[PDB]
Amino acid sequence: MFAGLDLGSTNSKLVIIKEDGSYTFKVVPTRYEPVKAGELLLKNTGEIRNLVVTGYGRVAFNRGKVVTEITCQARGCHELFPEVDYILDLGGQDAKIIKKDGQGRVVNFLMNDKCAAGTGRFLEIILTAIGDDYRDEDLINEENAVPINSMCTVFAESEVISLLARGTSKRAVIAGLFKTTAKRLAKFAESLGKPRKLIFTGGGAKYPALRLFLQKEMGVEVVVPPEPSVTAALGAALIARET
Amino acid sequence: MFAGLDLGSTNSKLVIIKEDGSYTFKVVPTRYEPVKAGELLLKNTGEIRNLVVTGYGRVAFNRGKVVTEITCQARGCHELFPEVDYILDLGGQDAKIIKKDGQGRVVNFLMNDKCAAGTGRFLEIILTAIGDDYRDEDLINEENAVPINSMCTVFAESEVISLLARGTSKRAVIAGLFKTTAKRLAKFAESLGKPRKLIFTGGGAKYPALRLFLQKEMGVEVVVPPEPSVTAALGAALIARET
Amino acid sequence: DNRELWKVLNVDLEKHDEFLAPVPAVYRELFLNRPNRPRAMAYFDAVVGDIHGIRVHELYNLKQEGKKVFATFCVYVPEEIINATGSACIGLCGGAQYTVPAGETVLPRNLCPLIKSAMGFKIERICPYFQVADYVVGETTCDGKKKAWEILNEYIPVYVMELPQKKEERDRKFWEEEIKDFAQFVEEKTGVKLNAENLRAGIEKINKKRKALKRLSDLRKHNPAPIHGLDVLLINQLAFFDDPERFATKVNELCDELEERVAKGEGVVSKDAPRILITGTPQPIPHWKIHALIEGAGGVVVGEETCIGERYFKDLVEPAADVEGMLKNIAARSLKVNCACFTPNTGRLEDILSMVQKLQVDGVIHYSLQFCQPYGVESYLVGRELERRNIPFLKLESDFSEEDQGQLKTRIEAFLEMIK
Amino acid sequence: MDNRELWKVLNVDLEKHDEFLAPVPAVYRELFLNRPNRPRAMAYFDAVVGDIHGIRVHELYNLKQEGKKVFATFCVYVPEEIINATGSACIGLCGGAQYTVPAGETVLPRNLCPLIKSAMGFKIERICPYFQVADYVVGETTCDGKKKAWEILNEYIPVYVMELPQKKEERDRKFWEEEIKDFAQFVEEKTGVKLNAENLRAGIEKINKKRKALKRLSDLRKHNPAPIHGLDVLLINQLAFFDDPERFATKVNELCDELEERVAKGEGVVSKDAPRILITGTPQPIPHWKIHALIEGAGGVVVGEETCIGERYFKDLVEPAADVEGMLKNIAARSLKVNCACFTPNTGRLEDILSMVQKLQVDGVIHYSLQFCQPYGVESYLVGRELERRNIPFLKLESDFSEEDQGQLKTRIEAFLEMIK
Ligand SMILES: Nc1ncnc2c1ncn2[C@@H]1O[C@H](COP(=O)(O)OP(=O)(O)O)[C@@H](O)[C@H]1O
Ligand SMILES: Nc1ncnc2c1ncn2[C@@H]1O[C@H](COP(=O)(O)OP(=O)(O)O)[C@@H](O)[C@H]1O
Ligand code: SF4
Ligand code: ALF
Ligand code: ALF
Ligand SMILES: [Mg+2]
Ligand SMILES: [Mg+2]
Repeated sequence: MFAGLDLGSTNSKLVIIKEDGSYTFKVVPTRYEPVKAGELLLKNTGEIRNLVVTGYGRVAFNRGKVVTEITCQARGCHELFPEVDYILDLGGQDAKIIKKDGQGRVVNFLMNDKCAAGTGRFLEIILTAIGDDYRDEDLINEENAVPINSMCTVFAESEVISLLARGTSKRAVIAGLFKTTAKRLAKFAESLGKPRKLIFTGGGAKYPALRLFLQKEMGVEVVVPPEPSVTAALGAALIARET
Repeated sequence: MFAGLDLGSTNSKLVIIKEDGSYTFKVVPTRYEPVKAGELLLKNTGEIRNLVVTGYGRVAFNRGKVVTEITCQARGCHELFPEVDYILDLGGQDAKIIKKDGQGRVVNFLMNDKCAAGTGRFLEIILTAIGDDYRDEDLINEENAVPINSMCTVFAESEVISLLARGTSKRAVIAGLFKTTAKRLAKFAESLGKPRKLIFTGGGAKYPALRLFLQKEMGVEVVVPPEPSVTAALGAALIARET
Repeated sequence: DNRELWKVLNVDLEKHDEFLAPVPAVYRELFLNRPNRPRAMAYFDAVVGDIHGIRVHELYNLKQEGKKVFATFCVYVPEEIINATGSACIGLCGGAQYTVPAGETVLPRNLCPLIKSAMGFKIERICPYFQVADYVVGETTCDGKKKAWEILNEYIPVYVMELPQKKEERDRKFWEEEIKDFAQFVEEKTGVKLNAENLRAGIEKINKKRKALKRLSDLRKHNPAPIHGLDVLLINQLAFFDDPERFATKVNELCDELEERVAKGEGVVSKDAPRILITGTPQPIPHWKIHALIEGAGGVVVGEETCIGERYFKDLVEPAADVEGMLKNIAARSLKVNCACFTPNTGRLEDILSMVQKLQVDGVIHYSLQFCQPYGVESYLVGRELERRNIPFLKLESDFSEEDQGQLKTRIEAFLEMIK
Repeated sequence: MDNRELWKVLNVDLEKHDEFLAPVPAVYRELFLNRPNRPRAMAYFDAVVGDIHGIRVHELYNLKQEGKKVFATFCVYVPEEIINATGSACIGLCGGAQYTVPAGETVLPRNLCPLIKSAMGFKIERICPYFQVADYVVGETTCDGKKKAWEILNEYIPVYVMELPQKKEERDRKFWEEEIKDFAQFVEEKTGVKLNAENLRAGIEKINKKRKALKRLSDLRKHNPAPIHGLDVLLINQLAFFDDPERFATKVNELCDELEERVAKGEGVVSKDAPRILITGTPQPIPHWKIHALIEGAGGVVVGEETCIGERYFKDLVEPAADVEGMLKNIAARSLKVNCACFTPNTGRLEDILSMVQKLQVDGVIHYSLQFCQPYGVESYLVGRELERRNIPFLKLESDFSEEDQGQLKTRIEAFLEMIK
């Protein structure tokens, strides 16, 4: 009945809020074609009264109210965690720190600088290459979390190559990447103020070691939505209904 | 038999030269584990009387005489083209421009700066992601290549996401990436003096569009070895024989 | 005609065609197809349409008459002194990504695009203005420019004015002496002695151009905004290339039209659209991207706190009866420019706060070019002060590559959404 | 807990300071203590490193207890001579550590020179006992990043900004003289010690002596086989900015004596045939040892450093003058001899480079400058071009404080060493 479509760089997500207040969600990879991904997600949806479209593909989708992922993520996370004012959203190309008020509206925000683009996609890529045929639970107390350049994914990739080229463990490099990212994202998530508590959402929040390292660095509790992929799409759907 | 083993960022390559002077080669992906790849390569090759190891993995592979990929590349390219003084080697992580003399000796060289790292791997990643249903026939026929930022692969990825997000054709984007990569590499291949003739080698020289676009930017004759992947390994093998 | 002129200037004709080929389409999309633009934009539209034509013919003809063409990159170089002799002063700050790879043949890639692009224009022989120039006047401002001049001097004679880094009494005297040394240089090169009459006339000509641009800036305080900011940016950009007398006449003709719009409460947006102040680095032609994205999202840019903008035209030279006094007054005028290469630079913050109030701004977008360290570093303290005054603030950076639109749109539009 | 009690009194963040320090002994062990053939007289400086935040920091604190002051500086242009004349201390706090870079980036761009970001971070995080004990920072108007960073740093510790000219003509020389006289007044005001002929000459002799000892060690590296590894001399030049000038000079001179004995017996640290390397470019503050460690671990020996932690620091001595006015003028002229890339043109630096290639019997020049260092980054073009015209092998490197780009730097350095074999 009320639809929010989040056409992200990496994944496209659809939330449908029905008349009874319940909702359903679907995720599909964007595959660099958000128009196709949105049509596919809306396939067989039913009769929609209002649609809000967000994410990168909002510039191209030829119907729906357009709203940025910043405003949608604030609104969606507010539905889940009204009592927490700060949101860190890690996607495939952007990082966002957002501060929302008691109504879930944006009080302030900050996105990554140009040199910090692509963190999530780099994590996705390098973890697939050097595997993680271990389980997340083991990176947490690694003795050697070798420090890796925080500058950008180009510099980090260089160090990954040299570190594995000389025989450093796969796990130790994996642990090192998560800790460096967590340390950078911890500073990032303080940019709008020191949160008493932080919501960590987006697909990047689905790396349990990243959340644990971030929480240790920040020194406050980090809550993750039950499905962090779809929180921005939920916000879009809520805006669509409100509209 | 004299063996050259190039344990690179992206691929590991083996050249074996007999007394005849004929040679065989073998190539396998490095998968971030150069030692494994070198082990796999050397198995069942028959006993080797001399070995030169080059590439990122050269130290960790505790066998043979270690020689840098700059010196090996000049050697193996000298065998094939003794009359061409300049060599552009594009691999997965590094780009290299080499000036050698009439005897094959390196007289000067230059490798990419830090922000120019990873050009080759990015092209592979991107071509995969955008696939190429398209034939390589086409990228030369592209009348609307879109110029893509030449700073680094982080800024280039950001633009790729923006262009596809708004409906730019993959062909326009792919053609633009090669063109921009050709333009930067052409200027880069002149850092040591403007060549009258250029050797273009490495795995990067296997992209047909990059060859054509590079030659057109250079404005001079470009020659590509029969097997650009293995010319550094051939150099190592020619050095194992000489040493 | 144009192509024969470019040939005599030794322009690389093929690279120049390649550089200019995409520009008409962009201008069509960003300017000509945008509705409700003032009729008086027609002059400036025609200048862009022949951007390397009639003005470059004028400059070439001035040289055949014995006059000179001086190329500058900073508002601190005294246009008044050049124009006094009847020579031309043009500003050639780069704004094009096309020439950046050529600039990187001799410059670091981690450098301001403005510098790299200008260097690439001269190296490839792509720009008829850079080709027709006799001299470059550089200045010791940012690190990249200072050190670039040493390299550029191999391609074209560069005279380097030493601008100091503070604005104390010692600094003001130092700059006075630099201005008098430059005056002598101009005299030598042109063979035209400065006297009271021709220096007064040069001051008058450039004050007239600044006054014109100040008149246009002031009209933007009205609600609804009578003109889109992107059109004003274009006009401020062309100030650096055009004949100052004609340019001032055409700007003043536009202002007359805008006054009639104001009188009738007509504007290019509704009164509820968010009014945006841009602050940071100059945007040389054709670096239109940030204005275009803001106003395409429904904002209206109502001022630019930049040197292609307010910092260029806000301060006029005070008159004096003799050359000595006029030269002191020309030095003082330029030192009113609150550039981030000065320390401290608190006056710039005061300027931003004053503009917020005079222009009734709903949000401030601080835009600085990638690797511009003076404005990049200074953006921290500017943001901190605007925050504690509860002025919405968005910090943006980019380079001349046009295709990072998606990233910039999300940040801009989230900001506009927030301040509504 | 004598050192931890002092740090607690300096409001050091004790937790982060231990985590900063925890990795260093293993590095030092690996790059210094376990390295063979080092002079016996390295024992002093090895001891300094071993307690890098103790003895000296205690001395500085005790100096403040007596009413003297601690001035922190970031550039060789700041006249150590005037500070020392009053009895107060001068220390150089250029950053050399990745640890503090994220902290510095809370107030600075990430694409800025790591030297600046690391120093900013040390102060912000309260990591550095030297920065915590310093009374004042003296900042200079050199590169863009430093000049604008001072405005931010002043919120944490008072910053006096000296304005250095950007050329070296007569008007610039007079300008710099006036800035030195302004600075002298500032030091007199903050210390309560009016300068006079006695204590200003005394201050000059004390720093001239330190500079002279460093010059002496530099000249001894001209011998073949090299009597000392460049990494040990880098360390010494780094510690010159922390240590007591008099004690430091004495211990450098003791090292030179031992090196003369090495020269007298043809004793060296490497073979006759190892590549002899000149480093040129930006200063390498402690503990930024990477480049030297990589060159010399690849079989080369660094035989000179054309940098401000190196030759540019100690080449020029103050000339004597009879009165205070003449000594201030001479102090000003000494520092204006330093050929930093912040000046235009900077042709002296290129003459120094050529002179040292000849005197130190250099086989290759490695131009190393820190990422986002724009003055030296840009000037690198003309420098390499003129060394190319003179058939001097030349390799341009760049890096930041992150240690794990070893693989990339090794291949570049080693291919250069192979090229000049
Ligand atoms: N199992 C997984 N597979 C793929 N990506 C994952 C996985 N776990 C976490 N991620 C992270 O999720 C990111 C995408 O998150 P998402 O919020 O959908 O991105 P966007 O909204 O930018 O399209 C990837 O870049 C990756 O870092
Ligand atoms: N069909 C292909 N598959 C993979 N890579 C290819 C192909 N064609 C060209 N390449 C290019 O070759 C590069 C690998 O080059 P190579 O010289 O083997 O690298 P290295 O020596 O650095 O390990 C890849 O990064 C890619 O850009
Ligand atoms: S390579 Fe890294 S540091 Fe360099 S410009 Fe790109 S993102 Fe920034
Ligand atoms: F669409 Al994204 F981070 F790239 F949310
Ligand atoms: F190993 Al490579 F380019 F990364 F030759
Ligand atoms: Mg997202
Ligand atoms: Mg290779």
